[PDB]
Amino acid sequence: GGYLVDPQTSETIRGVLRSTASLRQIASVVNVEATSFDVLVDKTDMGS
Amino acid sequence: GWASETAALSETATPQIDRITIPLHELAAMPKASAFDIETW
Repeated sequence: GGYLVDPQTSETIRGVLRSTASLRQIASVVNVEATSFDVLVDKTDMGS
Repeated sequence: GWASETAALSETATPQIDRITIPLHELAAMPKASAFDIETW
């Protein structure tokens, strides 16, 4: 009879939950296909 | 003042005025210019 009984598996393979906070929520993302991205800053300012 | 019943009552005081001048200077900047629209920016 031991062969006649079969355990029932779960419905979905479940995994360990890991946090999704990624700094992508506060940083600025851009949609840029180009092999890179450039930004242009003013490390100093003019004078008056 | 508080005047008396029988007194002079002459020429109490008057504020001395003062005029403060605001020279209205100017603040000048001259950068040279050599997508960016740096002109408007």
